[PDB]
Amino acid sequence: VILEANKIRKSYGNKLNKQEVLKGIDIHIEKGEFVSIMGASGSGKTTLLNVLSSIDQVSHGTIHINGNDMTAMKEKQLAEFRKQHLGFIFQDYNLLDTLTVKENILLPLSITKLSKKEANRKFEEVAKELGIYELRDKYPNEISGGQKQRTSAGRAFIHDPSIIFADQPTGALDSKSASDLLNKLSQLNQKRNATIIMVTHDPVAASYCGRVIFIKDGQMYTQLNKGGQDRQTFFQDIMKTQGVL
Amino acid sequence: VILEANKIRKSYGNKLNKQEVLKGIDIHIEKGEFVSIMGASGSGKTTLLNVLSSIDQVSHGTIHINGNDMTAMKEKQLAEFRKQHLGFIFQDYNLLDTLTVKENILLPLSITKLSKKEANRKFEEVAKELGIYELRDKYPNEISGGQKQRTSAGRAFIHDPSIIFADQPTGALDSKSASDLLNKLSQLNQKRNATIIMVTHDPVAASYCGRVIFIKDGQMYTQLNKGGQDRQTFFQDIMKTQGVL
Amino acid sequence: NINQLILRNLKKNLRNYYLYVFALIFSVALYFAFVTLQYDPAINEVKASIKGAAAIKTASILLVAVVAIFILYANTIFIKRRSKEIGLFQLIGMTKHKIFRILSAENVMLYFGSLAIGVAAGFSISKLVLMILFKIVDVKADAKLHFSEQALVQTVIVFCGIYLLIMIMNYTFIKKQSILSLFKVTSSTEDKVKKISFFQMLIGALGIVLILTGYYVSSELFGGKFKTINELFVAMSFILGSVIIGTFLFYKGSVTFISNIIRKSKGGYLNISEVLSLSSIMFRMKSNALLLTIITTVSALAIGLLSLAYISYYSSEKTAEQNVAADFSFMNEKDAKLFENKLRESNISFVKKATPVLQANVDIANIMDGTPKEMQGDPGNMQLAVVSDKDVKGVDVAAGEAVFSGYTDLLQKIMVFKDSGVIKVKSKHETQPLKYKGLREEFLVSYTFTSGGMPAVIVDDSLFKQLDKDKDPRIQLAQSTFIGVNVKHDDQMEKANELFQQVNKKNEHLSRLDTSAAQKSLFGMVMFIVGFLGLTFLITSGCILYFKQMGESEDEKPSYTILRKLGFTQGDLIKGIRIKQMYNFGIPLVVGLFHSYFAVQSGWFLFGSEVWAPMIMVMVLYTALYSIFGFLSVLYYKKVIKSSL
Ligand SMILES: CC(C)=CCC/C(C)=C/CC/C(C)=C/CC/C(C)=C/CC/C(C)=C/CC/C(C)=C\CC/C(C)=C\CC/C(C)=C/CC/C(C)=C/COP(=O)(O)O[C@@H]1OC[C@H](N)[C@H](O)[C@H]1O
Ligand SMILES: Nc1ncnc2c1ncn2[C@@H]1O[C@H](COP(=O)(O)OP(=O)(O)OP(=O)(O)O)[C@@H](O)[C@H]1O
Ligand SMILES: Nc1ncnc2c1ncn2[C@@H]1O[C@H](COP(=O)(O)OP(=O)(O)OP(=O)(O)O)[C@@H](O)[C@H]1O
Repeated sequence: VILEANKIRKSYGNKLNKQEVLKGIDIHIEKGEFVSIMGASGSGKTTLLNVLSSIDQVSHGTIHINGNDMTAMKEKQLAEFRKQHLGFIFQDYNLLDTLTVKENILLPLSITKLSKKEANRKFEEVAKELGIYELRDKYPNEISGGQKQRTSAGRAFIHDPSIIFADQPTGALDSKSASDLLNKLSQLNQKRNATIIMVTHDPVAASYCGRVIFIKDGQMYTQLNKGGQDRQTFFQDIMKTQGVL
Repeated sequence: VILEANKIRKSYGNKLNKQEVLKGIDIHIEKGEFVSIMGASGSGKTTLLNVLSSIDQVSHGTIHINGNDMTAMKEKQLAEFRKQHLGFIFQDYNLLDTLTVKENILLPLSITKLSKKEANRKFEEVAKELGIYELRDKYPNEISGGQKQRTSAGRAFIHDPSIIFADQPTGALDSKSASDLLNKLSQLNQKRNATIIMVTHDPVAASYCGRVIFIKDGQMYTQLNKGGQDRQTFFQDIMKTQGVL
Repeated sequence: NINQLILRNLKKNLRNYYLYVFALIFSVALYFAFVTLQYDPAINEVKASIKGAAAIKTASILLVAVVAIFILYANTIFIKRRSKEIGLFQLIGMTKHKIFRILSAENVMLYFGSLAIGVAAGFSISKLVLMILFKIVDVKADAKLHFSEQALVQTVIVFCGIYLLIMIMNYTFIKKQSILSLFKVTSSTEDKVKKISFFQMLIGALGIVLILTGYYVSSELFGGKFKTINELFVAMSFILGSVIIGTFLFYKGSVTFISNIIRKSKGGYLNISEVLSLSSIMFRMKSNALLLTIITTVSALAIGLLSLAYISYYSSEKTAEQNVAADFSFMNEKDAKLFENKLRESNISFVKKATPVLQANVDIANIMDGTPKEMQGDPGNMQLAVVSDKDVKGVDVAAGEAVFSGYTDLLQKIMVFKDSGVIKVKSKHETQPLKYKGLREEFLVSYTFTSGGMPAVIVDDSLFKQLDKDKDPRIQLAQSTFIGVNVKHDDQMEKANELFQQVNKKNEHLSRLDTSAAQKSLFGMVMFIVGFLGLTFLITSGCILYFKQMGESEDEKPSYTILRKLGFTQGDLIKGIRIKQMYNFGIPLVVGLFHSYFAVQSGWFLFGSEVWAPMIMVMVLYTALYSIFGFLSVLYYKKVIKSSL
């Protein structure tokens, strides 16, 4: 196993009102598993991803990733670990307004030793893999509303991550582009061992997955397994379970 | 009829590097209609909404609203038209970070001559059958990604408009909230006669409409008129047409 | 019900509204202080004249222009900061006219409140600076600053005329915008060329040429073709306009060229050491091409005025020491005997030295590098003083050699001395030639024996053995003696001076402290006005440097919470801002130092008699203060970064 969670707890407050968004979530994600989380529209999902990674803090609970535990971990080794792995795809389209598309894509690759020609060739391959080409010299103001999503998605596939955290990858894309992105994610999971965690609302996107987790009011409610089944039967099961909820 | 366009053309550029996003679009909406536009991801949809309204200027062509033309129109009557009609929803969720939900929804009521009680009652009703009512003392920065969408959509029905322009209303909502919003829009379409224009990518959401127009590379491409058919048959027809394209 | 909404927005957007009233406060606090200095009965003596009145005619327009430009820039930033409520209101249904009226009403309220507040701030600063100058510098000016009544009218008229320009700018900004461009103007780039654009190099070249021609015209201002009071004013205006225009054209056309040639030569890889140092200045180059100019001008003015004041003070002290050539000087021997006898019971020892002087005339025409137009006496008949070699404990000249003494820096501007040559000594019936060796660094005789001011000469004792024997009695004084009194390290020198005053009933003997007091008192207004103005400009420079820091720190806060999310440590973001701080604090300082150096050098020899000693000493302290301010700025950015996430 890679990610281990045990009685997690989160609370947003200002010392006067302490509202609860997560109450006892337990997950046991294993290596090379395409786990997906979905359900509701007001419960804690992006907060669950934030606390699951190191981008935020926790109130009560322990999380284990690759053996070691984040209890006494400082803000230096944590940042180094977040830099070396854990590619991210945010929801609010976290781009930089003072840079270009190419610079935004190539920035995380510029840490250790990479050379100009290799970086250029890699960006070329990734860019015409997704579809954001001829937009290598345009600021993220003159660009459309879905090409920003494609750029943010492509930023996290360039530095060879070990874990990928997704947050509604198919939010502003049609059927074809969403299918292409999901197929690329599945290929990356299959050919090379790299766990992918994706949160989405459309059942079609969750059909490509291997497991689906339903969350309701910060609790574990039902858990499918797919397994030796075809895509159509799994999709019908997802639709029926969503209709029940 | 209400809208009457003739060879709309728009160009983004600075007289040296000029592109083309619209080439000869003709729309003939009639009073009391529910029209939807869908297709592609880099084509012209948000620009189409911005140009059919009175926010962006047409490079070539004329558009007539309620008989009199509008592209060559004085400022006073145009402002009166804005005040007494229209109402627009932004994809970027254009809210004010220095206010909270209540004022950000009540802003259109700050010019008309109404008392302190009627405006509050109207806001309370809209929040009651919109879903977001406990979010009244929270700024639009500590709020989730779908409740912001609900706030932006709700700041369009509070002054009883006659034309509602929607731009991807169901993009960050689950099935239940999307169904609620669509049936509310349909109810406002039937009781109070008001044309509605909406652009979306989900076939399920677009099945509620009465007509769909497919746009490919800024050109017209087929038109499903629905007619006397059930919802399921219309959904199947839309899915087949999308699959062909 | 718009007013409640605007107040509600104000209750949360308090940071932007606190960076406008601050500028509106200290601009008035500067202008009113300058005006109340200008209107003062004690300055009428400095008024009229020929050169004095021309300065007032140009300062009165320079300060007005500077204040107007700064206020207009601050207002433009204030309007562009929001630029979102305007678009939202336009969408809601308001016309442009209603928005203009609302903005104008709010601006009237804020601006007049700030004008009322600011006047009470300038008075306190003026009185505090006056207290400093009169207390911890110990000068005598006998001048006082009163509240007066013309100053208020002068302030109010100008600051009510500025409101018309502000309203015009706001109205034209509102008119020349679309309902959509307002939404994305807060996050839109200003570098609109994105090319090489060799035209910017031409603009920089014109800026440099204008600066150089301004310098050259300034080099030939005093002592030339300018005599009438209507001629100096024009030259001063031309110089002070050319320098500023040249600096502004130099900054705008040079950064946008070397900042494009760097990025275009990279292709775009941009590791995290340039994303925080080059991208930011490329984003905001056009709005920083006007603030840097103001910073350079105010810094140059402060440095120049302080340098001139210190030149006056140091030159007064040095000349007072110079005219006596010793601690105490005496004319006759008997009074010196009285003074020494009085000191004998005072338990204070004295170093009495006797040096005979032989006043004789020599020829130094050949060694002079000047022109015969500067007569300063007959070209072959300088009157000098001659002393032997044994009287000097520092040097021992050889036979057939002549060495001069004295430095008096101002003298090396009219009499210019060449290298070693030959000096002709003419006597009664003989001619002994001598050849020059060097110029010493000390004075050996008082001002009585130096005639017009030329120093003395030291010759070997062998030649003196017959020069004193000859002793042509035609230009000799009453007696040839330079009995002087020397004392030890710092002690009760005031007691000795009081004894000296009580000794000389006819006060016919020279003193050091009395001459120092007289020289300091004779230049009181001249050394007070420049000090006052320099201190006020220094305070304004500090405030304007502090304002930009907070403005730019708040402008780009959201970018620190994105990079820190991807994984970059807080110890690596601070390594990319040091470059920006070094650039921002290294360009204006160097340009201001150059301006001050070419400004002081063309205006000395009216305030004192020494330049290279105090001018170097006054710039070092300013550089140290400026570096301290930069270090504090870096520390503040570190504190800001730590709390980004
Ligand atoms: C006049 C006055 C009240 C104060 C002087 C200072 C002042 C506020 C002047 C107003 C004007 C101001 C504000 C000047 C700025 C100065 C500087 C340093 C700017 C740096 C920034 C900068 C941007 C510099 C770039 C420009 C360049 C390179 C050069 C410009 C050269 C310039 C124009 C002036 C500098 C030299 C001076 C100071 C001469 C003052 C002359 C003066 C009448 C002094 C009175 O001396 P005074 O002893 O009275 O003279 C006796 O008067 C009775 C007897 N009959 C004779 O006339 C006489 O021997
Ligand atoms: N400000 C701009 N300047 C220049 N080109 C622009 C600008 N904004 C958009 N474009 C380009 O013009 C076209 C208009 O894109 P548009 O926003 O209409 O796309 P869309 O398919 O409606 O968006 P989405 O599906 O992402 O919501 C695109 O090719 C886009 O890249
Ligand atoms: N910074 C915050 N401070 C306080 N409350 C917050 C904050 N962010 C979110 N909340 C609230 O706490 C809950 C957490 O919502 P969350 O962001 O996890 O939603 P979500 O699953 O991403 O929703 P969706 O995708 O439907 O918009 C919500 O009720 C939200 O209103």
